[PDB]
Amino acid sequence: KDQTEAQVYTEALDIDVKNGKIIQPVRLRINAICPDLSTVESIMNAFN
Amino acid sequence: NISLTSAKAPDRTRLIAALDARSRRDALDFEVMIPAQVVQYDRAENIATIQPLITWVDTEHNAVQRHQLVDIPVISMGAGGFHISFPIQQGDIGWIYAADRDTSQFLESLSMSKPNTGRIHKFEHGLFIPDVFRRYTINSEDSAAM
Amino acid sequence: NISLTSAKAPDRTRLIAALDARSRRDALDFEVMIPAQVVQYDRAENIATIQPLITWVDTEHNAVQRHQLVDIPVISMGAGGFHISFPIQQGDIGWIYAADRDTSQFLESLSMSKPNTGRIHKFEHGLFIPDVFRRYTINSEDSAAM
Amino acid sequence: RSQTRISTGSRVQTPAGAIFTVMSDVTIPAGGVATIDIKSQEYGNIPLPVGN
Amino acid sequence: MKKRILRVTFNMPYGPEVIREDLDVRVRIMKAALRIQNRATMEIFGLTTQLRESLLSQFTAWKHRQRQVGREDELMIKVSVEAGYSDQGREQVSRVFVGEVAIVDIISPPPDIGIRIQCYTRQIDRTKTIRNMPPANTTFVKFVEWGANEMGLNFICDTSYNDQVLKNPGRSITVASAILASIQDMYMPDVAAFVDDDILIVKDRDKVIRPDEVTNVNSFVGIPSWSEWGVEFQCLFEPSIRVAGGVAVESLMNPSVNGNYVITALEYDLASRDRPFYIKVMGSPAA
Amino acid sequence: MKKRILRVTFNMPYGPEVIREDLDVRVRIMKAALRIQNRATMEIFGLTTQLRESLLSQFTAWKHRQRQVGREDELMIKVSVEAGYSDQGREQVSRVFVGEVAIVDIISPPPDIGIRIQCYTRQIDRTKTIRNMPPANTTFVKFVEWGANEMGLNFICDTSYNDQVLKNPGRSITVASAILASIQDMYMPDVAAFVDDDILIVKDRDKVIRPDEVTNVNSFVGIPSWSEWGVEFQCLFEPSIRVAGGVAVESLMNPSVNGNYVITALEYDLASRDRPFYIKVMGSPAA
Amino acid sequence: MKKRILRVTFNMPYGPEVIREDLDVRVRIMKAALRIQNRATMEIFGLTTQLRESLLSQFTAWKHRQRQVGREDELMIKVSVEAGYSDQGREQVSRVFVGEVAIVDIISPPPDIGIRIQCYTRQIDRTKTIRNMPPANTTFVKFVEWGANEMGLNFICDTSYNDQVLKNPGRSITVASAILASIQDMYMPDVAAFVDDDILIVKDRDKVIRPDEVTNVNSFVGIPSWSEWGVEFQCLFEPSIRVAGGVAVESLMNPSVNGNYVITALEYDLASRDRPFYIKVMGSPAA
Amino acid sequence: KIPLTAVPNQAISFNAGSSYWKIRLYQNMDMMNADISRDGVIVCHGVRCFGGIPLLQYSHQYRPDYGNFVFDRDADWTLFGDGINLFYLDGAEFAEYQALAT
Amino acid sequence: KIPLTAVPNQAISFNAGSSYWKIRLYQNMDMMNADISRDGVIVCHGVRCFGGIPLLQYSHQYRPDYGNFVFDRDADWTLFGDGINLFYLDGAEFAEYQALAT
Amino acid sequence: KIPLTAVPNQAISFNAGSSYWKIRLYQNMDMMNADISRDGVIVCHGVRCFGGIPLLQYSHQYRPDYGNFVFDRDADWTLFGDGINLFYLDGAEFAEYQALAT
Repeated sequence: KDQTEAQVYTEALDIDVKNGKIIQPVRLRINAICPDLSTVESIMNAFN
Repeated sequence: NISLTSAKAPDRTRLIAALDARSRRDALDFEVMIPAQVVQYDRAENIATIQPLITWVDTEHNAVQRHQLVDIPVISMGAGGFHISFPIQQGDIGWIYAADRDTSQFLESLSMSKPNTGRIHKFEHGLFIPDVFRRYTINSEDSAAM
Repeated sequence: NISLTSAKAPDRTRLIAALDARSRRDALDFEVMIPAQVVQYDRAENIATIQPLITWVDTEHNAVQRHQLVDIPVISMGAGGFHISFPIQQGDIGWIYAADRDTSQFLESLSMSKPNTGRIHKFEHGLFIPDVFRRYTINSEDSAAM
Repeated sequence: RSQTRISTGSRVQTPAGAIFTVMSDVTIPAGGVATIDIKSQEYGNIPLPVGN
Repeated sequence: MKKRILRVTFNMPYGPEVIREDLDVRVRIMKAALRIQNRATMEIFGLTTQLRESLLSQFTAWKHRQRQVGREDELMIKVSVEAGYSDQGREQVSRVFVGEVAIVDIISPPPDIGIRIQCYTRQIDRTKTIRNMPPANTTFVKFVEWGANEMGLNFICDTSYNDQVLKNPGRSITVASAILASIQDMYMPDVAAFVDDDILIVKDRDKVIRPDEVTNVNSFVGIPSWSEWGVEFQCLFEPSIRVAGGVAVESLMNPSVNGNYVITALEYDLASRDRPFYIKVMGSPAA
Repeated sequence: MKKRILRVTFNMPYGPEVIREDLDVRVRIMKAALRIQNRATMEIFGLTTQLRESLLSQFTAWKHRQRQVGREDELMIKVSVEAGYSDQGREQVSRVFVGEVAIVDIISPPPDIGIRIQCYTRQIDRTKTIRNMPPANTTFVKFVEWGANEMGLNFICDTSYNDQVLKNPGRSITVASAILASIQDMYMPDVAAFVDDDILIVKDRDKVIRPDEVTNVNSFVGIPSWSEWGVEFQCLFEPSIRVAGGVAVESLMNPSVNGNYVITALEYDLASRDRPFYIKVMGSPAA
Repeated sequence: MKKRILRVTFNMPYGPEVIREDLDVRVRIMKAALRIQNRATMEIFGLTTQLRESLLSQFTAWKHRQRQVGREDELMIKVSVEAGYSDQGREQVSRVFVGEVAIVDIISPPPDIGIRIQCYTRQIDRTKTIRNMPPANTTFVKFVEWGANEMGLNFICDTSYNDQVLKNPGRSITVASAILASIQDMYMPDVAAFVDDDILIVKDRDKVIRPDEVTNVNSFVGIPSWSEWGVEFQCLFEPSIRVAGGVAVESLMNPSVNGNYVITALEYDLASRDRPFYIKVMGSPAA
Repeated sequence: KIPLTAVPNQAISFNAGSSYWKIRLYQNMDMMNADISRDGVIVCHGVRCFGGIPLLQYSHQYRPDYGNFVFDRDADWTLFGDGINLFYLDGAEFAEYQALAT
Repeated sequence: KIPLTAVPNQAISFNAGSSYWKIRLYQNMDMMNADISRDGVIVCHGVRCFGGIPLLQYSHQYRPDYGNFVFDRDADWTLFGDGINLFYLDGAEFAEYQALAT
Repeated sequence: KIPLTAVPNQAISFNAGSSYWKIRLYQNMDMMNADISRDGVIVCHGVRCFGGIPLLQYSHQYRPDYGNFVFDRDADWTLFGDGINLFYLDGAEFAEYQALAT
């Protein structure tokens, strides 16, 4: 609107900005060396 | 090979084929005029039960009879207090027409009135015209006289 | 909640619902046959002003009166130079039919003629048939005779 | 003669009858047929000796 | 992490055949308050030779054994759809559609052969005829009751037009399908007549059929907005949403549209291996 | 570097609310010489909560304040669209459409909420009725004049059929919208009747309404080509192009199609932040 | 390595003008056993100014030469399409469509100007009228013969309804095109009447016109599958496939669908510089 | 009650009591003020804001059969939605309110 | 004849002789067995299969005017499609068949 | 005035004077030649082109009420569009010009 009282306009431009920032999921990456076997099949079983 | 419906294989190929199918279906349900017969009649109110005389064809080429219509008015020509009537009884034939809208509220009072319902162009509320067709003998003398 | 129009919320969702709406609208404007009444009539040329006796219903269920039709011909049965006429006057009732095309040029000369305009299936150029319905007394002696 | 009586044919007695017909019937050449009655309400009411 | 359940059931002559969620199945369902019957398009992938032969050959659309001992199942088969969620082995499945197969196709070529199917609700009536004469002079409710008995469906009717006498209501009905069109025609548009699942429902436009089963909705995937008829939004698969039922709406971005609405039309987009698992709702103000 | 100008106005009860070109606005307009009323679809992005409340709640499509003191604006609001260029602070704006909102939607979800709107020209007549009896026996031009007075439009008529007597021309018109269908029906296809902006125009097919305002066209974005009815081409936004006006065509690729043409149909694809800012024209030979 | 052949011929007043396969030409053809006439949409690229001037100006759709000496070619030009393969200079070309141009367009802008064209079979009849009185009281076959003579087409009729008397069969036919609708209307759906190329064919649904020309098909690009009316598959350009002809099907992936089928509808997708060069077939069980 | 918000100048419309109203609230120096519209026709201009004193004063306005509006306490736009409300009473309720008031 | 396959338990449906049949073949210990249906209404259960003798024994079953089924040799589901077949004979052919049988 | 171009052999079609014409122009040895056809029916073959004298010579050809064509100067296909033109005169002014000829 841009002609109202200062604090009224400060109340606006909030809430509206909340409509326009929505958080997407989190991505996590790792790198590792697996020494034994049972860990490998456990991971694959969890994967399936 | 009875096909369960009046559907054709080339339909659903294009839009125009479907459009023609729906056009034919919408036209068929539109009712105007067919011959009919009298089942019951009372001379005192000009209302007669009517049974149409043309059946319905099926995918097996069978014949399905139509439905009787009750309280159908009979036309009695006349105006200015001078009319003509024929002593109709059971089994007489003729023609039946279909009114545009619902006429029951009009038939109660014979004055201006709303349509009762939204049903249009059906034989439920029509008008019966008596006829004899070719069943008569004409004498040789009045071959050219009314 | 008067909705400003005869529209449904479920419409606009699919093509078939829209097609059914347009089909209903196209059928509703097809005029065939409804009861009417006589406003003016001159016995010398068989033309009568006609006012239909069934109104229009709106979204508030109000009644909107129809429009008077002028110079509508009256049917006088007869052929081979022998006809029947009833002395119609103001306030007589009956039925009115609707011609397929424009017949003003035909009524102007009663011979083969070109159609005037492109208007089709409207009560503007029709045909009136008198009737009396159930308004008569029948004597007990002739309960089986013309 | 040859009338097709229908269901729910409502017959009203003078003391608030409001009575349906229970099952359909068709009129016979005699001119008299039998039909059944059920009350539109769930209280105790009685029918008059004559048709109303 | 809850898993989704999508089961499609087929009634072969020998018994039922169930396609589970483990395969690739996509389904779109459209329901509304109209005389036009509901529709469902089905995408099925990975059918083997045995199952293809078992199922696709019964969608014949011709007539066999013209003598027709009985009816219904001796013409077209019936398909039922139920979708839900499973959590910790605990299920919340619910049926969403019942119909009969109408149209067959083939969509994808090898290596993966996929087919498309069209189903409609109460399509068995387009072949069955009428053998019980309709009443001549009667009220609206008795006409509705006769229609319900003729089709063979449990019915509920609740209208302000229950005490109006009609003359010759259905004396020009050829088969059993035009009964619904007759019922809807008389008091359009205030009176809405539709067939949902296997129940005939006739009612006023703005009346909730079950006043005490209002579902409070407060989590929308699709932001609610005005739609010049009421409100319209979208959510995940909520089994509580039905047609003609009510909803209580509480929003965050759009709190000016909170209120009670009556459900008019629905759409379902359920997939077992794709993103869409949704429900779209259009509403009208409650009266 | 000239900039484009695009404003959309709404005649709300408190006053006008103008959406400037600074936001994301897309508009498609279709105009033709027919009885079917013109259409305009708008894409509007970035409306805030206050303005969403102000605008989206007034496209109700229900009826209220039943006493109905007056008509026109007390049913549905009016929208006016004007587009043009601006160079060095000098404007060359022009109006292209007037109509009323009919259909509302929501297109894009957060974080950018956008809506779609359908507007039609002279949609106020689909509710207003006829209260002045049509002439019974008269000529064409007087029927046109009565229709213009009834709808409330300035009219122009120039046909070879101005001295033809009609009997019972309009005795079967329910609302004020079928007057145009009546006018077009009598003398198809030579006589073309259409409503443009606020003017009713009835004319013969191949007559230019303003013979002295022929717009010479020599710069083409869409290469002109034979169109099986005349010619058809495309250009940037030219404020001078109208419906039923004339065009003088000179080409470089296709010099064989130079001549005078009368405009039959039009197109508009105007955007404030996208590539399309165009006009598509189809013409007929000028008699 | 066989090469594909695609020629399009135009019968211009001075003579034929054949667009060879060396250019960019795309054509889609749809044929069926119905009264609705066949269609062909054509894409032509690279036409120069000379050929654009020569061809595009003759699809006028207005009328010249009001004296009208003769008929047919003095209204609209005719197009004939032939497609096939070529190996070692040895050809196997075959004709697939005959029709007249109806609609023109411009599709692609410079630098490559391409046009789109719509053609219909026996569209010349939509202008020609009837000058020979239809038979009053006659059988079916004589009505078909009169219609064939009136249109000007060689006809073949083979129906079980060949000895049925009709009363006033064609007393309400205004032009030469409604003859086919008349012929199809009487005995739907068993009797199918359609016009293919230059032959009028009336027959029962499940009868093969040429019993001894059954084309055995055993190589399908599109895997055969049941499709609610019979079978439906796809192949490369096989000149032997026609409408109403029979096919013998042997499959490998779907060996349960082997049998004899009668062809109902066809589709052609032929291009000279694109992937599609195909034929789609739908069939019904042979009787 | 009527939905309000904390803004020194606003104008909400609604369909209540079988009629269509449009109300306007704005701060004027010391007290509030109000503008009331019905059926698109203006009714009053600048009627003040008092707790318990009904907004519509005169019989040609408040009803043959319509309703009326009243503030529970002297309203200020800072407290709207928190303790300060606007209520609508249909014809019978308003009539009995007036009867009991004196 | 009838299309068959080498599976120990199956069912095939077909429309032959102006009639709708559904047949079931399954191995039961030593010999085969058959289930025959019509109209969707069961006809017989567990018809033992032998080579050269018809499957339908009773007069009210095989025909007023219908047909009947005969296996040329004793059934063995390993050999179907190779040397062992099932044939269908319409009413006249079955009548002359039974005439030739004795 | 008919549009032409610089090609040694061409054919232009047009609809002028309520009639449909097709004209052909081609170089033959030294002079030009023309082929004129109307309504799809050929009129004449090989009329030599000269400056000032009409192309259609004979009364049954040029008009009861049709028009005729004249070249202002002798034809030369390298000059069309620059200094050499072909004009069409409808019946009234053509007959006036024949009157002016003598």
